[PDB]
Amino acid sequence: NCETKCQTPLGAINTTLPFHNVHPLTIGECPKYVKSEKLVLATGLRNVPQI
Amino acid sequence: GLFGAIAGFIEGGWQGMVDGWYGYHHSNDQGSGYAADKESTQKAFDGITNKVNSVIEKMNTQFEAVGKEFSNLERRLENLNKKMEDGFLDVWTYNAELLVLMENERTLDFHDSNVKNLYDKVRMQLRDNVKELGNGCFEFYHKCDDECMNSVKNGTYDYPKYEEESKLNRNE
Amino acid sequence: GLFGAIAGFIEGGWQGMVDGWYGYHHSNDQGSGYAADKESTQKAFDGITNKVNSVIEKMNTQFEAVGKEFSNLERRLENLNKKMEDGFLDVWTYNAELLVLMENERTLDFHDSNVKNLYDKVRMQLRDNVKELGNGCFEFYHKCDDECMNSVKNGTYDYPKYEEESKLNRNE
Amino acid sequence: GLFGAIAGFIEGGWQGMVDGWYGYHHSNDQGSGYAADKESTQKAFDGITNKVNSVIEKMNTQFEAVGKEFSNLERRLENLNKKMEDGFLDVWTYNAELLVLMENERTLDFHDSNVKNLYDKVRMQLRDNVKELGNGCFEFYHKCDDECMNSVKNGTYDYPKYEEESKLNRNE
Amino acid sequence: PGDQICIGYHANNSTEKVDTILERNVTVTHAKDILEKTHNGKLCKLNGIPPLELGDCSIAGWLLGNPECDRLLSVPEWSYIMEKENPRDGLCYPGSFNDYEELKHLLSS
Ligand SMILES: *[C@@H]1O[C@H](CO)[C@@H](O[C@@H]2O[C@H](CO)[C@@H](O)[C@H](O)[C@H]2NC(C)=O)[C@H](O)[C@H]1NC(C)=O
Repeated sequence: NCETKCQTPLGAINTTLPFHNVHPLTIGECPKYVKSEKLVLATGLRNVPQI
Repeated sequence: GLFGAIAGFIEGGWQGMVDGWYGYHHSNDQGSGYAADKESTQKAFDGITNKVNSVIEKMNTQFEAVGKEFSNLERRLENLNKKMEDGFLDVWTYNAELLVLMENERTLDFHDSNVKNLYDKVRMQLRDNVKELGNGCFEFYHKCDDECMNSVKNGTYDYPKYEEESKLNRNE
Repeated sequence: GLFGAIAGFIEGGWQGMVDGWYGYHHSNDQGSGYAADKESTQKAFDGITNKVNSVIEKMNTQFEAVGKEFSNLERRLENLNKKMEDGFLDVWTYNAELLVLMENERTLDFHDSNVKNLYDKVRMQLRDNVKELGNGCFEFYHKCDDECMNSVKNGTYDYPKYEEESKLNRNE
Repeated sequence: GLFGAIAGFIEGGWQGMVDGWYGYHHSNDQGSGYAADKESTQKAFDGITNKVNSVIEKMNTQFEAVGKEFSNLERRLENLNKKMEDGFLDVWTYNAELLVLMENERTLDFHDSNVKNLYDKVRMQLRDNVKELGNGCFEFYHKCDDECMNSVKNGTYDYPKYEEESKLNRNE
Repeated sequence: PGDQICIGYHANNSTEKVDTILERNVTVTHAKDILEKTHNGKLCKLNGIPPLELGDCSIAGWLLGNPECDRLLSVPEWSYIMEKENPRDGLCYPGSFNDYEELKHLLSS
């Protein structure tokens, strides 16, 4: 009884993120598929513990 | 880092500044506390947002693979379809992971440059009226109170005005 | 910038130097005027030309799509042809736009490094015989006339020779 | 270079240090010789190995083309197969050559940053107890023997202890 | 005795970790995850319009009116078609279907 804007054979997707590792074959307005495990964008700087 | 500010002399960072990314705190007998730079932080923030909006939107168009079925006398065509779609997935995956890695490293060193540059910007201002401690802090050859601390911040600390008091005040 | 020279202390640039990209102008009672560095400018120019010839020729080979027609029972094959050619156009388009962006940024910061480095190169030469104004200009603790200005340019200003006049000349 | 250390002031390098990538040699009446930095060299080595293992393994998956035969009524399909496989070879070839070029340049400038940073790290330590010769060498306003030379190396040369001898010792 | 002014940057409790070419797992103040790893494990309608489930029937079995495909005799509009890998009910009388795949692709539209 669920509804979605993006569907894959394994399940549906609700996401604002412009990518997924889930399944190559999709139907809808969907984020782009890749084979990556992790995709992580550095925004801030390195963490140096205050010493 | 690459510009040597972070895990260089500054050696660590201050949990006590929530005001933005980088900045100062001072010891005035008048008063002491953490205040962070408006202009530099603003600039860096803008640049970063531009970097993420630049990447995430550099795949707007990008390969999307939908469906297909072939007979058992179509085997070559099937294998070709597979090799192509797989090939492109591989390609865009590489493109993505790599771009992320680069933009990451470049981002961190970017922050470094920001810091070191802010520092050098202060130094080239106050230079001979103060001792550089080498720890990323400036010890005074006179008193800059706070209004004038904030004049250091705003970028004009009025050098020659405070020149003499420190000129004799130093040596010893 | 990234090395802090441009829109850093130098704060702007001189329409009065057409001689090349970066350089100096001096105040000698003897004379004053704009003359720009031969070696640095030469180097940067060479590096840049190498960068553009390196990019434009990094697509020499690159995907070119010509023609095709399919029957209405060929629909899958047609769609596959379309998805492939489109896919590659997308790929090379991305590759191009991105490479341009990077090489651009890297080019600008490159110029920065050139400038800041030239400066530091002068400073480490003349250092204690002059005051750094912090604006990207060197005030003299003695007179360097012009021959010797051009000796600053050529890279040997003969420090110890001019050492003493400034050694006593400074302080005050 | 980009950070101006190499083919900048340092002007060349020492065949007499096999101990690692960069470091020092000193003149003590006590003794003189080449010893290279443990921590910096270690760091750079690690970073580099991470870069090569990062590239060579960023093609682990990557396009591999095997075989095919078509009839003479299959000519379009053949041409499509050819254009695709060729297309991908071109793509991965570009990706490889380019990545190598970038990572190369970035590697060299990386070494530069390492050097210049090590230098600035020394300077911000010993600063007013010594004259910078501008050649990338530090002349002494006192004697640091060797234990304390190695204290310079280990990062604490104990400034105030040696402050006074040089404080009066300098001038002249 | 004196007056002084330091310079420095931010820091927090963040364990958030990124990578780079030069440096492996590295902890930073802030980061964005650009990858979506999760799904609700369900098959759903698509913008209010539900898919057509072929159940145990193939496309052939459906269009041809295989008796085992019954509820499919009349069906409303669909957002997409759910068919199994190796559906049970296709051609009950053995046979062949010409240009089957071209037809299914036609159905994709
Ligand atoms: C898709 O995700 C959004 C965001 O999580 C869901 O919309 C939210 O629904 C919850 C619960 O009703 C509300 O508290 C939020 O205010 C909603 N946010 C937004 C932006 O709409 C939505 O339910 C999800 N779609 C489905 C059907 O699962």
